[PDB]
Amino acid sequence: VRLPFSGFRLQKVLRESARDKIIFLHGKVNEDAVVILEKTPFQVEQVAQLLTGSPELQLQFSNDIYSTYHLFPPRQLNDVKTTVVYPATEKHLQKYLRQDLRLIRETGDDYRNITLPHLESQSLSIQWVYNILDKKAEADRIVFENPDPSDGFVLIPDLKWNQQQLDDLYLIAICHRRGIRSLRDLTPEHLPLLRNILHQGQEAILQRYRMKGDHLRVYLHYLPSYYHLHVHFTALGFEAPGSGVERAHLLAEVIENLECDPRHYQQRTLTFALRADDPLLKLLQEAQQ
Amino acid sequence: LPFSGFRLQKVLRESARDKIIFLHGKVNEEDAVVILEKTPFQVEQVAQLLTGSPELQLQFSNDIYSTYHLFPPRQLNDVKTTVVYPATEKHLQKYLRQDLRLIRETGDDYRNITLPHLESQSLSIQWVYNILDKKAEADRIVFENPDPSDGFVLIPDLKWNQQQLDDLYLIAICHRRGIRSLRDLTPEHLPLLRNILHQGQEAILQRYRMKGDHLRVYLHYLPSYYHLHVHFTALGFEAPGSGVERAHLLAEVIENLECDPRHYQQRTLTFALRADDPLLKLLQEA
Ligand SMILES: Nc1nc(N)c2c(OCC3CCN(Cc4cccc(Cl)c4Cl)CC3)cccc2n1
Repeated sequence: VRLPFSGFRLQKVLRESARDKIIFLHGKVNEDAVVILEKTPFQVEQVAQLLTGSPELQLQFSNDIYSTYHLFPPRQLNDVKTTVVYPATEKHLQKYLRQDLRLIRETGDDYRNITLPHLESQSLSIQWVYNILDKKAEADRIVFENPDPSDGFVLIPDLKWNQQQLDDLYLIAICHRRGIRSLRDLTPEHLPLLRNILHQGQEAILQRYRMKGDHLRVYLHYLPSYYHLHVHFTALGFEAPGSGVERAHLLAEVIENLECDPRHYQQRTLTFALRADDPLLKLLQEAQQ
Repeated sequence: LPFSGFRLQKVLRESARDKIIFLHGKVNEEDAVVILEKTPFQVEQVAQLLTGSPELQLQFSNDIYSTYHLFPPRQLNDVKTTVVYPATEKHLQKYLRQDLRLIRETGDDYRNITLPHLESQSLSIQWVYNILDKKAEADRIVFENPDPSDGFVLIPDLKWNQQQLDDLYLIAICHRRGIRSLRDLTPEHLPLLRNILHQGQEAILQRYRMKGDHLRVYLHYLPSYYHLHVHFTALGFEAPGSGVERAHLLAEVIENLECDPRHYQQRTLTFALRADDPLLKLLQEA
């Protein structure tokens, strides 16, 4: 009947997805509440009966054999799944919050003059990466390894993939070689490594999980989440966060770019998104005005 | 509706993630496809509802967590409904759920396998020509450069109900005829591509107040229809075919052509095909 509090005043949309028809709202009450609203899937019988029984339809437009409408269905199709977290702690607000993103186009020179110095101004640990590579941690999770210290890598499932089905298959290849921070460091010297990751990684997944290479999206992030070269292997059906064109770069194309254009990744402009509160965004914007 | 008496033949496709359903029905007893999609939330109106007397049913509760059924007022329950009628067999197969496989098409694969296979088909883009010729949707045009060679029409895509900016989605359709896809692009088309990118973004800034750094602007390969068009989408929208395996950023298409005139004839392109697509077999064979 009633929500477990009084007087909802919106502070912030923590996250919204128009694709998934879901929104996460931070509201002030009286104290903090999170309310999550999600539209519901259609039930076939409910739609089929609506379409034969006086539906309230209103034209947005038509063109040839196509027409689009606003439909206002009866109550049974209008359920909205509503999840209330109250009181919400700062941890709740942080787990749901996603910053709005802005696109930047970074020239080779912007990288050299602005981005790289900004990265060098930070002290970020990747010791967790080295512990895996050195077999001190997570050795039991490695699915495949090419042990070569120059051209080798380990393949490990993503932590959030429960390995309970192939629909959301997701593994990460991490190279043994140290000091390759991102796409920007890649030269023809790295072709053997990159080929190994692509071919051996796909083969390992075929053997272990019986998933063929043409069912795999294999790509790198730019900007990456940590600055030691790593490659994502996801089921093609799994539209994983970070597989968008504004972040993802297909390993096969990275290889072919290096093969025909050796300085590609030092010379060409790369496009990525930054959180609107990221100080790097302001630096690149200031440098580009 | 453009017909009477929808009799369900088949659920062609459904998604619980996207809250969408595709139905094949018999009408006027003719085939029709009807597509129903739940709409994005109206944030301020939802917040207004929550602070009032929303109609709720408690499904379960455990200390700080509770789950409800909310039944909003009529104005918040809009379902975007798209009708394809009369629907051909191509339409019925197109919307059928199907498994996708990736393929890497070399420049020679395209010329010797894909293009002949395309050229062999007879596909209608009458809706596209109706927009360009002002026979349909003329009132909906957001921006036009009418130059027959380097010009285009910018128009909200069918996908977008225009009711919120979170899923902002327009298409630029070039006036020039016979540019089928990426594969046809050469430096000849650079003025057109530049016009689309810069005039398209300026139009969106003026109309919607959305800056270029809030947009993801890209082409599809393979395209769903073979007349060059560009997708202008909110960066925050997980937009159709915006994945790396389909989307090509317009700015990069332009720069690729500037660096290598034959880029899109010579280079290998990667894209997904449906398992039941005969092109997939033809390419795998070759
Ligand atoms: N303004 C405007 N925009 C448009 N896009 C129009 C329009 O677009 C038809 C395509 C038809 C196919 N697919 C994509 C598609 C292909 C295959 C399977 C699926 Cl599941 C889908 Cl989703 C989007 C729509 C038609 C008529 C008028 C239009 N008018």
